[PDB]
Amino acid sequence: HMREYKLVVLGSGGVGKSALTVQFVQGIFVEKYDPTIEDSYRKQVEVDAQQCMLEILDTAGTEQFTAMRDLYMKNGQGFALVYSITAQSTFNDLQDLREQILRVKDTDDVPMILVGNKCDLEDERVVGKEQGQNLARQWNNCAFLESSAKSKINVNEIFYDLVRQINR
Amino acid sequence: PHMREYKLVVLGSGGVGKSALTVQFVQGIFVEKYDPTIEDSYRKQVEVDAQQCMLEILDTAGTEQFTAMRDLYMKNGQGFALVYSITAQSTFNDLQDLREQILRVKDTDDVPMILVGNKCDLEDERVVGKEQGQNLARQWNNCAFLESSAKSKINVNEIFYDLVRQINR
Amino acid sequence: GASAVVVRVGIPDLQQTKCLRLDPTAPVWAAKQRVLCALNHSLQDALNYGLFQPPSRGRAGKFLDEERLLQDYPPNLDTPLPYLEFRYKRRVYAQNLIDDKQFAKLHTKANLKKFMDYVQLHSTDKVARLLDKGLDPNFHDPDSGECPLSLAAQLDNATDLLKVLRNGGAHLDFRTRDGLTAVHCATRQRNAGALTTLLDLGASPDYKDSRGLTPLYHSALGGGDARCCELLLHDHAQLGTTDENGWQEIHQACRFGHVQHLEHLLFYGANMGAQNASGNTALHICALYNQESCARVLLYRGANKDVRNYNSQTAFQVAIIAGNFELAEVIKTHKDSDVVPFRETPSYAKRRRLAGPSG
Ligand SMILES: Nc1nc2c(ncn2[C@@H]2O[C@H](COP(=O)(O)OP(=O)(O)NP(=O)(O)O)[C@@H](O)[C@H]2O)c(=O)[nH]1
Ligand SMILES: Nc1nc2c(ncn2[C@@H]2O[C@H](COP(=O)(O)OP(=O)(O)NP(=O)(O)O)[C@@H](O)[C@H]2O)c(=O)[nH]1
Repeated sequence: HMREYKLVVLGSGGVGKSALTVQFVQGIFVEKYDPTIEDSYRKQVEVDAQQCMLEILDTAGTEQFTAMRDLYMKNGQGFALVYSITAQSTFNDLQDLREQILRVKDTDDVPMILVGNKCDLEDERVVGKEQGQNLARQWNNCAFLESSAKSKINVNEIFYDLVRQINR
Repeated sequence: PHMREYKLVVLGSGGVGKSALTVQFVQGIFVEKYDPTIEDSYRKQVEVDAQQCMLEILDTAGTEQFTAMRDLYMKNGQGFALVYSITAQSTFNDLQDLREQILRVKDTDDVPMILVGNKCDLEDERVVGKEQGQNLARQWNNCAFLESSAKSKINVNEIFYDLVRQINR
Repeated sequence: GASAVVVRVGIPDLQQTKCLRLDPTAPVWAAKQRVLCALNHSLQDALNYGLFQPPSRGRAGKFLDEERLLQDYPPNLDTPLPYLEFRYKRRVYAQNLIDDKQFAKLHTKANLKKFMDYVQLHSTDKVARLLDKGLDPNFHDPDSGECPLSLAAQLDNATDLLKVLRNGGAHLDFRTRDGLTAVHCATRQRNAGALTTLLDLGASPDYKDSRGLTPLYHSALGGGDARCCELLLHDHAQLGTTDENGWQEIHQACRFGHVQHLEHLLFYGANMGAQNASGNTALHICALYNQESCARVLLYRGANKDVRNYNSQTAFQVAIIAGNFELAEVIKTHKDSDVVPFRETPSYAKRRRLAGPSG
């Protein structure tokens, strides 16, 4: 008998939600950009020496569907909120997502991680690490990571951390 | 008793009635409308020599042929039906090259095979004699020969039944 | 299609494989039409069949949405030719599966009827429980012909129920026996709340019925309260859908004098000069059926009254032959000074990105 973990990846379009999830599950990074309608990935991993079944929901950054978005939020045990270090707009959007998750869940505490993706592209960087950490502190000292799907930096840690938080 | 799988292939030049033959056999429907075939797969259970057989029928393309598909289907195919139109001389002429290609890929002189003269209902339009088909069939190591009409349901079942008998032998 | 690619489509239910040319740039509905035409009508409840993306390398199985473009779902490169499946639109369950017999019980005629009665009587919490157990909400009541989602769309303040059914694995595009979707059914009942929730839950407003008619087209036929018509147009609903005789939305609105519907349609881009098989424009239909109020709206918004159909009749001349002498006076009397272009640009929701590229 294996414990099931329902994880959701939310963010604005182009942040790298699909690339992060696909790197974790399939160990492939795709340069090509195909917008995501909806996708579900299932992968078995060992976290704290225990076999875990991860169900990962890859959402659409570009579409908004409030009834569906609330249904993702109601079902999800843990949430990864992804922003691009290169794109300021994506960082700005996350504040509203936070409050929406807490409203639907109807509790101040929900397993969550703040993810700064595209950390490999330092030259294009428009968002400081301190900005992410400062925001994370505002969110009841929420977990924070900088990650690159392309360079395989902190991809595994994102999903491992969510499982740890759900277990506690 | 144990149901044996039979992998059958229908090849011919465009418009001979490969699709109509196969669809008449499997669905008992004759389609007037002509849609060229890329590649179509039918599975049907039938009783041949008091045994239940699983037929996998591949319906091939006469026109807009794909090489990789053709190379695959000849290697995998257990039995082959070469279809020509009695009305169209060109389709009859083309079959000789198909037969030699099957023998080359199979790397044996003996492969379960039948020569089919389709559209036998259209006697008025006939341009190919029955004797011409039989004469060709004799040339092909006394290969099986049939005249068939998908429209009139003549000799449709016999084509596939004959292929199963040959594979059994 | 010009940019079409070859796709191997297997119908498990018929045990058939069909390699077909499908247009990636065209919508999924286009591709589905090609599969059904190739099938020689071999399927029962064919409209509730849909193309299906097989599961691969962790990635879950899902159905192609009919109103999305084929190229929005990239193909797998594992097969030499890209492989899609045509399947009946049953609930997609998770990898983890419930007892085989426990299902057969849940899906008995009697149990299904009981479940539909819960939806009919708006017992949300009991409906949720049976869905959690694993009942597949994508079925028809035999006498009624309605799926649960179509029934839910009829009920007032059904948002609670609609959300629960969609979470329970009901398909938004699941059609009733007659070929209408929940979106069609919400619009017919003029249920603004139900329609808004379906659109909110990922539904497209452009779902086609048996005859290819859209919910917007159904609203123009039905008239009455015009709120649903506006909500569909607000959702970037498609315009210029035509029946077998070539009638567009304004053509049907003009015939039954649905003046609120005509106004919404005109405002959101409706081609006033569009003509049916006869060559009649909306103003022609307005003259034929003596709809003076609808006629005024067209004339007011810049409709050309000199347009002549294939019998060489103007709207004025159609009115005369029909006997509507007062209506012909209105059309002849009307002058270009009376025309008022639309004040402002229409407003759209941001619910989904528009099919096709943006530079
Ligand atoms: N260098 C680099 N490129 C990345 C990274 N993550 C994503 N990309 C690139 O950015 C683009 C967007 O990736 P994608 O995963 O599709 O983002 P998304 O969140 O799935 N967007 P959507 O909401 O439409 O699904 C792709 O072209 C991809 O190559 C990353 O960490 N580093
Ligand atoms: N009268 C009559 N017409 C037939 C008969 N067999 C086929 N046809 C007609 O011939 C045309 C071609 O049929 P079809 O079976 O598609 O030919 P094909 O061998 O499939 N050609 P392709 O290689 O492109 O798939 C159709 O219009 C069909 O109705 C037959 O026995 N009688």
